[PDB]
Amino acid sequence: PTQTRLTLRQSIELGEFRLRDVITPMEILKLSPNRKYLKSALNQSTFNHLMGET
Amino acid sequence: LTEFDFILNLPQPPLHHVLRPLGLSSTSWYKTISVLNYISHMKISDGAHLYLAEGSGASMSLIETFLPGETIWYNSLFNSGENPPQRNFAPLPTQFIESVPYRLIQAGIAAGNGIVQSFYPLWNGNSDITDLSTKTSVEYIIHKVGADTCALVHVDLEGLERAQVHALLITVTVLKPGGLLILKASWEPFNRFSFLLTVLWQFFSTIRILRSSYSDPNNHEVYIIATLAVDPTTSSFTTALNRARTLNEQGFSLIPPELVSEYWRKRVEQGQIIQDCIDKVISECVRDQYLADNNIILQAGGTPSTRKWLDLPDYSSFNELQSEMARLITI
Repeated sequence: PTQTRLTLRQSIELGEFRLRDVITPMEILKLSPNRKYLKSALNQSTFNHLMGET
Repeated sequence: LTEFDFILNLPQPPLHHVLRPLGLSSTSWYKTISVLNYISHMKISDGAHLYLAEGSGASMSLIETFLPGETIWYNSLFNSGENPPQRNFAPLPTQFIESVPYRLIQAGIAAGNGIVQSFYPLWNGNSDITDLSTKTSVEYIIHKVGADTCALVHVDLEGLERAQVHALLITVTVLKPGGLLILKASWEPFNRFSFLLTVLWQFFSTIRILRSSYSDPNNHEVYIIATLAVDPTTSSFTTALNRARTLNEQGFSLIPPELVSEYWRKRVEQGQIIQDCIDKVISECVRDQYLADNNIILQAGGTPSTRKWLDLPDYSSFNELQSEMARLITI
């Protein structure tokens, strides 16, 4: 969609590729099969930590 | 078709590369397309062609397909030190080798002129020989191509430096009378531009300045289109250089102010138009834009290289795309 296309262009212009623009952690959890990974509060917290700008 | 290029007869993101949707590695043929629109009328096919610092040889390929020469002397900076272990690779333009001219050379078919192109790289084994700033490189290049043997010389040395003046007097020595030089100048250091224009004007006639419609809209790039003056009574190159220093440090630049104003007036509008074109191409993502330019590339032997670098599938839905990384990241 043109909105995420625009925000990806903006992100690339400064010279970085932020992962959150293409797909969000809630989308990752929703669109992926349920597994033991990404099931515990600590596991979800560290997934979001590794999922953001880091 | 991009016909926003203009001729003057005398720290930013590389967004402009989106308008270059064809070609493995370098794509300077896009900057060459605007040059062809003015050099195709005249005759440069006869005589040899010389390409200084051509690198990937993309411009060389696309010039060769439509403007074919008998002998072609590739030249770019390369040392054997960076070869992969147990390999003895010569400097070979990886874009020119897969192009139409070399593919037709290797299998023996004649070119458009009926004479099979003879492609000899200027390489005997010395790294200083590929570096034009050394005097040995100048002497060897002049030796092999032979003085008064070629008609077109394509110098694309990026931005006077020793290598530029060395490339200049390589051409002056080797061009046939009436031959053509295309030079990759740069307008932003205007003092260097005035120096270059004066020294070239001493021994070239019909000096034309052309800004490529496909060049970057921020680099003030100019492709000099000049012809070697017939019957050149110039004493030598050093006199031209020294005298150019005088004019540069004693009087106004040879470029008229009206031409500078014209260049700036056309440059601002060309940059704005090209920026809008790039912005529209990125946003709308219309599949078919400027088909003639890419058709020229296809005739030259260029192919879309995204097929091999991007082997990923083409999902028909955005939900499936997101789902694909939902699997990838979680796995």
